[PDB]
Amino acid sequence: TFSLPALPYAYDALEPSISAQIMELHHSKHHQTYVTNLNNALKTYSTALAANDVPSQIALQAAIKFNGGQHINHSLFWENLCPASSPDADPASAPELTAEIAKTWGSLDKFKEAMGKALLGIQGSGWGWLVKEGSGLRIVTTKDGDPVVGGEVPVFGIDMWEHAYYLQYLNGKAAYVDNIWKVINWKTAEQRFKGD
Amino acid sequence: SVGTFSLPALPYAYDALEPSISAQIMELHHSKHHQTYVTNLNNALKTYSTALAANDVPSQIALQAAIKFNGGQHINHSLFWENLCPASSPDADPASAPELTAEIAKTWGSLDKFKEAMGKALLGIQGSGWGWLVKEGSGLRIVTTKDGDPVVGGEVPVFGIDMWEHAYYLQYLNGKAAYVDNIWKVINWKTAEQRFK
Amino acid sequence: SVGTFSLPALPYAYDALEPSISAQIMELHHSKHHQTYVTNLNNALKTYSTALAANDVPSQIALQAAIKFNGGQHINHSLFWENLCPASSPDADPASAPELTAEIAKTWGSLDKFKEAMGKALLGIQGSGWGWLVKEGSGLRIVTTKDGDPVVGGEVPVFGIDMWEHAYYLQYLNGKAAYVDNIWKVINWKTAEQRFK
Amino acid sequence: VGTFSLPALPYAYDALEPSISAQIMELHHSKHHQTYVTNLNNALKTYSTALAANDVPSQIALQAAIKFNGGQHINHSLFWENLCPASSPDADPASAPELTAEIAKTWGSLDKFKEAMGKALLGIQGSGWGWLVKEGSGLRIVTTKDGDPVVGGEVPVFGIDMWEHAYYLQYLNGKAAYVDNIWKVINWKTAEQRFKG
Ligand SMILES: [Mn+2]
Ligand SMILES: [Mn+2]
Ligand SMILES: [Mn+2]
Ligand SMILES: [Mn+2]
Repeated sequence: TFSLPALPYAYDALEPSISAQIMELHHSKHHQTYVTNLNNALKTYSTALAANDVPSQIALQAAIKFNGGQHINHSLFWENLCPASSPDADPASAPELTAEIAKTWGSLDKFKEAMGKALLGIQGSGWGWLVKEGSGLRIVTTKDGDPVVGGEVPVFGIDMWEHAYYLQYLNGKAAYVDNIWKVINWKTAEQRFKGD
Repeated sequence: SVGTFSLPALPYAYDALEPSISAQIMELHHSKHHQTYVTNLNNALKTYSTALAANDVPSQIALQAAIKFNGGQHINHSLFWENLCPASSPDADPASAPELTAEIAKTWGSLDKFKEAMGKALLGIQGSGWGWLVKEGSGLRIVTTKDGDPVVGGEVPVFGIDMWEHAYYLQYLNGKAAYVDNIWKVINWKTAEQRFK
Repeated sequence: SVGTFSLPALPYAYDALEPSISAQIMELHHSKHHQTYVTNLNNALKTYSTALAANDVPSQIALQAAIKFNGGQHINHSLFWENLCPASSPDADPASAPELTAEIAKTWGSLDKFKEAMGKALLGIQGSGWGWLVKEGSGLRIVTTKDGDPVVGGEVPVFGIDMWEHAYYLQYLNGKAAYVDNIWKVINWKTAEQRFK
Repeated sequence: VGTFSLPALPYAYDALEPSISAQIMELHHSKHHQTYVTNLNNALKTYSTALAANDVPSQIALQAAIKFNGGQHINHSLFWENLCPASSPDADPASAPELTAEIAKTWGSLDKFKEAMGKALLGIQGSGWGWLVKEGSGLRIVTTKDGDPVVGGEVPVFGIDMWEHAYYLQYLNGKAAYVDNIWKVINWKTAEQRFKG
């Protein structure tokens, strides 16, 4: 059975970038619901699979991809976030990653601008990702609850669903993107970039 | 002149839909979200005028997302304000839609059964989108559209409900089910009847 | 166990639908295309069984496209063969579907008007897909599905027409309008009536 | 507005045999591509009215026709130019020095590139195209669905049409044999000019 992962920090640890109210609702309400609906969908699909019930399996695909994708995405999200005062929020905790970032985009600032443009370009709900595809780095977006497709390894992701910022920033998603860089966990991003 | 759309005034004050929809949501939804759609729509249409005259198909294709999203949201929200009214108004009474409710009961069994089917479609939207009651010929149908897409050609919208998180989050938080439960009290059946007929 | 689907036999010989659909098309469509959908559906379902036992959600999501496409095409083509019959058969006469044709004329005005609306939807499909007459509750509706998608849950298919290019190209080349014109002669209205009822 | 024309082929209809039959080449160019050009012109002329009339619902409804027919006009125009007789020096991979160098740099070799491209081509569900594109300085294999053109930011180097009408008359359901034989008629000279300029 899948479970809601515990946060590595308190609900207010990401302030003033992300409010404590958003963090508590995002984790204890939104993410918690994805886990519940994922387990419910998988149990129903198990019956349809054994019964060779293809129509029911097709009907359950949306629930498994959405809730399974959001559970994957939010689990990554909490781990590539950290308090702004921690050394893990310093990009110097990611020597190899930032080196490849500067090789691909020119500089860290240029990468942040391109990432921000992709994040703000999402129409509706979705996520923005820095992913590793082969040996290079790439900025991709995913719609709704879709996870990153097979072949791209997520380095870090930023949730652009309105529930990720609306209570604090209202419709001003640009301010949310500008301020979220202060709480990006570059230690986790370096760990994912290197892999094993 | 191309790209001369404007933000339409609400048929009511910002607090007229309380307690179903808060004045804070109505003001932000209308004066910020809808206004931004109008602005981005006009700019996109003006750029398209140049690409169309120059027979620039690549530029025309690239501008389609902005026109469908901002033009659709301008269409959808303009319809939205008009199929909403204060809960104490006679237009909020389903008896203001004799022909519509008659077809609703013939199609779903009852108004309550239709409300249950509409609610499941609204709450079933993954991500951002709208839920609609549409007219196709003589029958009625419940459809959903994603993001800012408008209802496709051939189906005539009767009324719509915005399921974007900005439509309820400040008041209802993650409780979108409660938002749908309370929005039935402010549905303008008089407007829905006029569109149906 | 998991993944034990088989290719259903045709209700008629490969040349039984001529001159509407050629014997070469019928044999290739059934023994090659449909057989491939059945095989790839079984393989996808067996691979999913492995991913499910391993609690591998990413692998499960990756397999969804293969299951929907091959499972949908297996459902769609199985329906397709059943709503086709020789033009000289009594099942090919629209009088074999009294209740269906009555609702068709009530919804579109006449059978010819319905054929006009169905043909435009069929010819309007961009790329590969199907056109369907479906039952949604008590009403009738014309819908299209893309690639191998089946009709969504809630709509009951009455009959379908395959608009993939492989369904007509060998006989009609790019003239899909002639393909639609001639396929009405081999529609099995008896099966369509049974599905409607 | 909307005055596009069908481009003439650089060769006779039978010049690509035995890889692509003369019957396919004539139908593909004189029938399929010509219809894309015509329907692109019709959509652009209709859009001029909707644009001047500020008819956003009609403009959104016309987007599919403009992207589909405009994309297919772009795709097929590129297609004819990256095809040439197998006996031509342009069919030899040495005609694209800068291009073929990056191909071996990105995939390892030309054969490795053909294996990856073929899998992408055969993996398309329904109708679509497979492309080798240049993004910045690197190369990538991408696919486009139905009539979509290559996205902005990627420069098409050459494309292979995987619509069933591109091979069905000659290869039937064997799209794998179609991909295997089309490598003999790829015009690397045009692919080099697109890669550089
Ligand atoms: Mn979220
Ligand atoms: Mn809205
Ligand atoms: Mn078929
Ligand atoms: Mn083609």
